[PDB]
Amino acid sequence: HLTPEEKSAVTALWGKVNVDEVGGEALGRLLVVYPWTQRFFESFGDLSTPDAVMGNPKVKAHGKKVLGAFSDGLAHLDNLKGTFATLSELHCDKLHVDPENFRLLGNVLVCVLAHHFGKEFTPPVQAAYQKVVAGVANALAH
Amino acid sequence: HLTPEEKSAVTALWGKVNVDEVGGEALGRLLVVYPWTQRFFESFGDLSTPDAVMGNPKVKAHGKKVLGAFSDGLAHLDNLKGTFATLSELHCDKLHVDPENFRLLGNVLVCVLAHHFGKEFTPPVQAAYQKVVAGVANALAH
Amino acid sequence: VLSPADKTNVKAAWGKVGAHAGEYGAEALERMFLSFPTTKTYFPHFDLSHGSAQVKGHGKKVADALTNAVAHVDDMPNALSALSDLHAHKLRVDPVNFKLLSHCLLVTLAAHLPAEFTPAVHASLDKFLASVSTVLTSKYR
Amino acid sequence: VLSPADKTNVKAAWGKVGAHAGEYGAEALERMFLSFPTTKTYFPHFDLSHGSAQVKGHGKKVADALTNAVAHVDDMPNALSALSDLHAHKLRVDPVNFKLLSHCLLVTLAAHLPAEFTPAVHASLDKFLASVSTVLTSKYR
Ligand code: HEM
Ligand code: HEM
Ligand code: HEM
Ligand code: HEM
Repeated sequence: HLTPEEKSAVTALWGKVNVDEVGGEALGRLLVVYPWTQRFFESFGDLSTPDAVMGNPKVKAHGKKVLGAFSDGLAHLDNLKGTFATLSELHCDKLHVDPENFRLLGNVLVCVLAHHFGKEFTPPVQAAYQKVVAGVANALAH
Repeated sequence: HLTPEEKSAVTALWGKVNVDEVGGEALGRLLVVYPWTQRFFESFGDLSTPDAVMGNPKVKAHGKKVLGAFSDGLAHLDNLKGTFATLSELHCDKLHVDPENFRLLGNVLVCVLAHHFGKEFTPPVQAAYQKVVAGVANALAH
Repeated sequence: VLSPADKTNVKAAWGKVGAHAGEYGAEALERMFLSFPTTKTYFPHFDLSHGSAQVKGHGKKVADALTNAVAHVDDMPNALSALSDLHAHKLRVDPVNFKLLSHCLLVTLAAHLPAEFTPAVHASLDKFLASVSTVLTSKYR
Repeated sequence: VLSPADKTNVKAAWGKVGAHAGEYGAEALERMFLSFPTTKTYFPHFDLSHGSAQVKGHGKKVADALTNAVAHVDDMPNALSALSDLHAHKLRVDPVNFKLLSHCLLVTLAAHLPAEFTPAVHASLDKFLASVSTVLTSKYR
């Protein structure tokens, strides 16, 4: 559950996110900082350096899709379990991602937004985004 | 979800558990092996040695209550969320136990049953108990 | 284990924190009390409110300890031996809470030092903060 | 950090495992494949069935490595340097899975060695297995 003021502060900041960049930045950071995550993305080519990972065209294009799903989550913030139902099955049945990795990606996203927005990512906006990213991760766990 | 064969194997072994001892053994082992858990039990007196912890009369009496709740869970194994509803609030509102500690206690219980039953705690009976103890821990998390 | 390159990344980024370290420590504590409100039960006699002086002074203690741990990155279990005693024996702080404060420090550094906070530096800072959290919990009974 | 008493507990209990160590290793793998079936995706070309000879021989490799790590408990990062390379660089095994195998080893030892598996020994074995899991993951990129 989020307060009206939280829902508003969340929405106002997301409107200012670059949807072409922020998701690949977040996914590139997960493969650099938590390198066992690269086991799931071995078809994306070379991931053998921070700079290889952050310039991979396949990492950029997949981060777009993940940021899109986070966006779909923010539009449906009172019904996350039903929003992410199909995707939950996709990360469990086909290829099992441990549910602790969803928590790691959401914290990486919070760092990428802090990095972008600076002194506008205030301790209260972070507290609202943490509620959102925990929401998404629990919704995605099977 | 557990198979009929799992439900039966679980029930047959629990019938042979000493309800006066196994719960204090499990709770005593959590305070020895994961000592930050002692922060929640500072009214139970002295906990400053494995032998102090395992002879504390207050640890034995509280392990009886926890084993009783696990027993209530096994009787209602298809409705754990509603069985443990009141207790979930009790471990969150009054005194916040992180939900990862519930996972640690359930694994300690699996070790105590293995220790007691020997070559009767076969790899399949353990797999059924692991499903039960994960059930209880997710039911208890707020 | 910290690489010589991790040690260089950590030393260079924490060098830029400099004389803003007490301020960064207190913002990290404020972020953690706000986002993860269960963490407030370890500080029952503290005024934990915006602009609080008890949190400003604790933020400064935390950041001095990290400045010390960067200076002694090779012998941290020795340099942090008395903190390890306090957190594991006297305070019985649950290890999950060290991950929460580590996150809040990285968020603070990302918001203040955007040009220093590259993916390589992010990975080195995460390793350093996990290694500090390791020593501070490595004790207990 | 392992106490001299942890080192004594670990050395004495693993001493009693003795010539039953390959057998205990294979029971630990069987328990993990049964209870935690996601762990089976690291072994896609193994016959992972009851009484399997591929699992009997792997159980023996795992237990030899622990016998080595008990013998070199002071210099485990050195003794386990090539295992750390294989698990973190080549296999990219997620750290959660090391906790699962550690649990299955402790359950095996509790079921086989009930008089040795006291609360003090339980605590020392948990510390030792977490320290082995630390070295085997301490690498990665
Ligand atoms: C927690 C937030 C995450 C979200 C919102 C998310 C979202 C998505 C979406 C939208 C897709 C594409 C679905 C499709 O077009 O069929 C996808 C695919 C995938 N995700 Fe995630 N994901 C998340 C976390 C993770 C994590 C933590 C991992 C593993 C470390 C992971 C691994 C994958 C993989 C392997 C695919 C398939 C890639 C391919 O072969 O094309 N995801 N995810
Ligand atoms: C996961 C299974 C667990 C179960 C089934 C369980 C069950 C119970 C039950 C039945 C009570 C007594 C309720 C009453 O009579 O009012 C209780 C109380 C309590 N539990 Fe748990 N519990 C569990 C785990 C934990 C864990 C992991 C912790 C902390 C490490 C914990 C800390 C407490 C404390 C502090 C009390 C109150 C003790 C007192 O002051 O008397 N419990 N629990
Ligand atoms: C990088 C991690 C951390 C560092 C470097 C750190 C450092 C310190 C320092 C330097 C002190 C005060 C020592 C003194 O003045 O004698 C302290 C005290 C304390 N810390 Fe931490 N700490 C960390 C994590 C945590 C966490 C995660 C918690 C709990 C959520 C916590 C709770 C406390 C408490 C309750 C005190 C005592 C406060 C007082 O009354 O003065 N610490 N810590
Ligand atoms: C105490 C923990 C562990 C120890 C001591 C250990 C030890 C070993 C050893 C000695 C080898 C074989 C080395 C060789 O023959 O060259 C090995 C290989 C392997 N291990 Fe582990 N391991 C541990 C945990 C794990 C875990 C948690 C997983 C995954 C769930 C895992 C998956 C593998 C795989 C996939 C291989 C390669 C298998 C093959 O094709 O031969 N290990 N491990």
